[PDB]
Amino acid sequence: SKVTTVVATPGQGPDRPQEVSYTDTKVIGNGSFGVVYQAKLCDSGELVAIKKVLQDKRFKNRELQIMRKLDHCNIVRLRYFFYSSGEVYLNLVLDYVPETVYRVARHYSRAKQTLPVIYVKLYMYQLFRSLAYIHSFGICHRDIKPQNLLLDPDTAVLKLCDFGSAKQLVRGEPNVSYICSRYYRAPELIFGATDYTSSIDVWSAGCVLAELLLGQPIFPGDSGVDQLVEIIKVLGTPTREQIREMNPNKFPQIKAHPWTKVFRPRTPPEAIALCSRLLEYTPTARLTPLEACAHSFFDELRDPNVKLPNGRDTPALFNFTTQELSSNPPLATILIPPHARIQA
Ligand SMILES: Cc1cc(C2=NC(=O)N=C(c3ccccc3)C2)ccc1O
Repeated sequence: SKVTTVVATPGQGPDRPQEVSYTDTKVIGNGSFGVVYQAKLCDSGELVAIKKVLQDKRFKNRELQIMRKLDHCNIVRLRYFFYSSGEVYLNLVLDYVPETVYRVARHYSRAKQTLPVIYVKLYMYQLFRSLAYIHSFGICHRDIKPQNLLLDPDTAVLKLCDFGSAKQLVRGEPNVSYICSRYYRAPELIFGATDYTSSIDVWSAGCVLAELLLGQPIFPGDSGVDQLVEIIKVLGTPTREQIREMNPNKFPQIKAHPWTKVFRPRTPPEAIALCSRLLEYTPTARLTPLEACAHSFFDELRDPNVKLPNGRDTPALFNFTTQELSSNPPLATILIPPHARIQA
């Protein structure tokens, strides 16, 4: 059948051009940005995703610059990239990953069931690890939502993706406030703040968690006004102090709504506590990605005996690097459990 052979630049290694052949090119996503194809590498027979985007010669592609410097087991890896036509197109060859949290959470949803807590723990933890990692380089995803969380059903491994909105956030510089999707935007973004920090990613992550527990989005609405009301129903009315810290220079005064009332009965208290600590009005009061990994809701993953429902072992969860722990090294004493310290 058809066989394409291109010369590509490795994702991270030194610029030693590679010859890459692949066939079976079917489409797997469309969007303002461009297209994403699934393809099968001729040699190894491995599947890959190729993300074709328009290359605006005027500048260097920011998605590319950010992806080239990332290397983490919970982030889709960029293998090689190459330019071409279809009038200049940039093509990113990334690892192929079967499902997405969006799809998975949906199969349980239109079946009146919820994703087994053990999976919520595994997936949420890996998301937080990936955030702790990119945040250490000063990079903010800015579009954390279920659809950008890829999953391998079998291994229970999660990989963050879509860095098309990602950006190095330098304190003092302003950034557009129209990033991030409907249900997952942090309050300060809705209020149009221009000086937001990486915490917006934590708020998004919090919405993902809450969603996996509830079986539906926690803060829906077709408009900002509607989303704010849903937020206020749960967190209550923001004191002026908080409205201030969200920055932007007047709503149905409602009070504290105990989060246990929010989740199904039987929801673990720890899950509820972790939410309350992520979904906070004041951006600086939210846990950091690393602090979240060390939260008690994840203690079960730190148990020597824990196994996946299908009997296999849990993925690599403690191979932390100094880079990852840099936001707060002392945490390592919790993030890396004893049995992970046994030498032999
Ligand atoms: C299956 C798979 C998908 C992706 C996507 N990356 C992206 O930036 N954007 C994606 C997208 C898909 C549909 C519509 C819009 C964006 C998909 C990366 C690696 C993979 O292994």
